[PDB]
Amino acid sequence: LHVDVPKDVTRPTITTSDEPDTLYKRLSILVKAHDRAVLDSYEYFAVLAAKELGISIKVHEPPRKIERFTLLKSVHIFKKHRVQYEMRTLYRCLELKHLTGSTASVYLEYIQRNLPEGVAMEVTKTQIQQLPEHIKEPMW
Amino acid sequence: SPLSEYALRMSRLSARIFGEVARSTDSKSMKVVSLFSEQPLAKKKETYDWYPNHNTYFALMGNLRFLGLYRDEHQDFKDEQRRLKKLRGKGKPRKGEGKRA
Amino acid sequence: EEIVIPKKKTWDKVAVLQALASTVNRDPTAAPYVFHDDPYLIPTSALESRSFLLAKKSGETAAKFIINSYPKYFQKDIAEPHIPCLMPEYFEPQIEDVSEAALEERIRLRKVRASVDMFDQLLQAGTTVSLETTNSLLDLLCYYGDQEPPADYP
Amino acid sequence: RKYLFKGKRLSIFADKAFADEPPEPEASPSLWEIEFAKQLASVADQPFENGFEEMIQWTKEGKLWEFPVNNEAGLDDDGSEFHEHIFLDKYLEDFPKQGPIRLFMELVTCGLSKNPYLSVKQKVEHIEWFRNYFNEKRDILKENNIAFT
Amino acid sequence: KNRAARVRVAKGNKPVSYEEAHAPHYIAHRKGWLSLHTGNLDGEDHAAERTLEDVFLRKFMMGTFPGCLADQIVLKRRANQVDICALVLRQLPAHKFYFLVGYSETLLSHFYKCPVRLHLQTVPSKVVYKYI
Amino acid sequence: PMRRKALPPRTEKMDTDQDWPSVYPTAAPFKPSAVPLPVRMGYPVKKGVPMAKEGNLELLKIPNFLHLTPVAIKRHCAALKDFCTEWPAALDSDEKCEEHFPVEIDTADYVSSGPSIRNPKARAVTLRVKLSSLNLDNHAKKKLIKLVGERYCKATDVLTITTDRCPLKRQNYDYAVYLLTVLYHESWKTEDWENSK
Amino acid sequence: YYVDWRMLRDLKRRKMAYEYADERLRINSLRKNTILPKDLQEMAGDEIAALPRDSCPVRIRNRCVMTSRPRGVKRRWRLSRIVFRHLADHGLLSGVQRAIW
Ligand SMILES: [Mg+2]
Ligand SMILES: [Mg+2]
Repeated sequence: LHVDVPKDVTRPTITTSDEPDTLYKRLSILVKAHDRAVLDSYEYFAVLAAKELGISIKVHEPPRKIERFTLLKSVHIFKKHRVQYEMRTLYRCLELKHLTGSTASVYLEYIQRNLPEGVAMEVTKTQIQQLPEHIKEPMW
Repeated sequence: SPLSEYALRMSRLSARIFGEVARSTDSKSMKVVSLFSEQPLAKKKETYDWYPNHNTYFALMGNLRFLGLYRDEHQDFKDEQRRLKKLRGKGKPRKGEGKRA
Repeated sequence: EEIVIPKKKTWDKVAVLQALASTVNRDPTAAPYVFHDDPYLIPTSALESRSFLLAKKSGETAAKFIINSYPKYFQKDIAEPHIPCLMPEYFEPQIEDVSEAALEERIRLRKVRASVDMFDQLLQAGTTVSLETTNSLLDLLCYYGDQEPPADYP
Repeated sequence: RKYLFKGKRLSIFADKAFADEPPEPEASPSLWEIEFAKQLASVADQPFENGFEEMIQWTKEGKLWEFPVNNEAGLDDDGSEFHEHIFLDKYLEDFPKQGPIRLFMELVTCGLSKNPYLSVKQKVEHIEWFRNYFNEKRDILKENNIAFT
Repeated sequence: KNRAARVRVAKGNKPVSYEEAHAPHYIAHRKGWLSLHTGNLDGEDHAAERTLEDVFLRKFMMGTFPGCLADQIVLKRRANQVDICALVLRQLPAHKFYFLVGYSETLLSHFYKCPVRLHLQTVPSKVVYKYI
Repeated sequence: PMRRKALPPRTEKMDTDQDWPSVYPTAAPFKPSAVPLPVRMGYPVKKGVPMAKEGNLELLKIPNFLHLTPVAIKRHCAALKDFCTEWPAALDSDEKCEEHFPVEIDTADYVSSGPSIRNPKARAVTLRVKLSSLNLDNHAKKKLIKLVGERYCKATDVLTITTDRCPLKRQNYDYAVYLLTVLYHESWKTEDWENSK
Repeated sequence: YYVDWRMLRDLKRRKMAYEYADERLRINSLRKNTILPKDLQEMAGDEIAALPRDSCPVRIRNRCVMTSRPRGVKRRWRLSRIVFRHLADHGLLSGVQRAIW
């Protein structure tokens, strides 16, 4: 828009509660896809998004898995003649560190809502909390 | 090696805490725990919902064809083969009036 | 020594989408989002704009008619969580017995003539009817002025 | 001159020292109030301006999943607790306190505690079934020297 | 000789699209996949249900747009959203497409209990990759 | 009854200094009439060039990132900053975290495409605590290590409690915390039969 | 309409096994142990036998959902080898390709 621009855009209401926040020591995001190029583009979007919000991120590529199975090519007899099929799974692991519970929800929503078709995520949150108050003091 | 009293009494204290079988149970009697801890084969969604509802698809699409919102090339092909076959006198006989009396 | 943990912020389920929406502005070279984004399907004139939307509303009503008329084919629910707004609707009373409860159902469904018949039948028997229930009937009749709610069907 | 908020007023009413004394839902929403609200929404009802506004509406209607994804969204097993699922020996009080029936029900209740696919109500039904089963077989049990209830 | 999904040679007068020209061994090499979901990835469930839904969704669009489909449809699943991307010939009037889009979306959203959207790109005529 | 004519593509009216994020606000399919780029895709025929964007099924088959561009992502995250909360500065190291927060709770989420959001693996929970963090007497630590069996790792001195028996994640989480409390309190208790070791 | 009468019989077998799953579990648990009197086990051995034969879950056969083929089926997709190859060889299965190596 050249001349016609919003004046005071409405922004969502964020209210700070009195409950303490979760503390995630680690947060591993394992994305899976049949296509390597899609993971490269998603890895760029996720690393850029993390860096813009202040999150610390690292990336590595777990070894790919190829599952192969054999089928019978003909409809009837001709046993020795087969057709083989495979499904390839490729992985990109985004290991985040030192996240509060509010930072991990907004980030995961933003990147989960933009998860391309054919891509599956496996978030593995690792929370750190104090000891139970009963355990803190031995009681007989 | 054998399990001494301390070893055996510790094992029972552990099972009691972790909700495991506490007594000495034969392999045969451990199936009762397996039967009641695992979903039976007939109760799994893969088993009872193995098939799509073939009645819902066939009925729904047939109704849409009669409403003019779906076109079944396969049915139109068969509907015209029946028309031509009936003209040739090879149509379906009426029930109870077949060639054999 | 004791660490200070930050106080967790909270927001509505749609809050994140609302924030992302605020960033984007109207596309000056595109037709309204309702209209299909294809050169063949973009409304050239103002008459086509209304016609294109009325044809869309007509197709939505044709589907809702089929879903509400053959509900048995639209009853399998495979959505977790369950989506209430994607289930067939039922508007006809399913309580057959003639009781104050049955009248209340018809009033809830907003049927005017059927409710009057069951109210009169209740009076014919003489069974007690609550003043609050009798008011729910008058509300329906007074608001719709004794005429069945407007609707469109074959 | 024509000041919008400077000048004489009707003065029939007085300043509302008391405000909204009667609650808004004085009665359950009537057809009149339920229908007026539907019309107020239509006043500001405009079509979607982008895919974000469409997704927001689906979210408000439950059509679209909420994010971040929760695989147990809306899935509460009657608001139970872990101790309800795990400790099930309270329901075996009717059964003999010792003997073969107790030994068997111990194995039954051990499996039920390790069952994540059943609710507490369903697990109790399995226990109740055996209670009635052994009651019917009182005569066979007595022959084997087992006394039930 | 292999016959699977192979449009055979005639006398150089048979138009074939890019999708039709390429035999099965070119899948993942020269041409991609028409459906993209997460059900065939490693350690994923509900492949059978995604595959059955696709078979139906393709027969539905063929009948609902008879003679108006220039190429096979592309199905894209994101979260619980379904997206159908079809190349459609410009045969029908414009207002008729708006009817079939509203109808096909509402009907398939109340049948599979998911939000379904239809994306139509209109072509002047079928695109010919090569004459074989 | 003249046939309808298609309008010229709207890319023609697009300036080179436009606000592209506004053009593709959200994930959409590739629209050759809205993407102002002469992109070509397709294995070319001999003496031929790759196919053009219009009527290109291959470009439609791609999960494009047009909505996610470096300009959009930076503008998006700028709005999303208000949501984030600051990590406590004191916990600048992993060792510092173990001192004040010795208990590590592992929970897993799964995101897939389909009508159902349910995955059986989401119920499982895993608690990890180091025995050094727990206040254990020489007697208690030996009793704790014998009861837990293989859950304890001598090399790392970490106790691992994995709970998936309960249906929900909030139940499995509360159960592992319970298992720790009973094991700790039981370890301190001394039984008469223990003197016969 | 289902594909054939064989698929129809299978569907009924799958729907009657789901109804009798809890019952056949509770009764069969009384038999798969060594802790209960053999007289009770012999009587439970006949209560399970008296249940209808279609409740037995070993009478279910996995058939192609689209052609009702009893053998050649792949359990992950519930399709026969012939039907699977038609969808795979046309690019219609998401992520399935030919195996060259
Ligand atoms: Mg036949
Ligand atoms: Mg068999």
